[PDB]
Amino acid sequence: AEKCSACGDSVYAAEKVIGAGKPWHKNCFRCAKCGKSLESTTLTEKEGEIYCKGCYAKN
Ligand SMILES: [Zn+2]
Ligand SMILES: [Zn+2]
Repeated sequence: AEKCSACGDSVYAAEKVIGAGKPWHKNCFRCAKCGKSLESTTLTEKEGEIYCKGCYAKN
């Protein structure tokens, strides 16, 4: 449950940002549209990867 599928390492508890279930490290949170740093309020994440909210702001 508590695992970052990006680096393959497991997550801590009070660090990793959760994208509704699927937990990823703060550093491992990289967009799938543009591919930059991301750590939002709402945060965008689809069932096709994890994105930056900035991508949808532009789009
Ligand atoms: Zn990670
Ligand atoms: Zn992006």
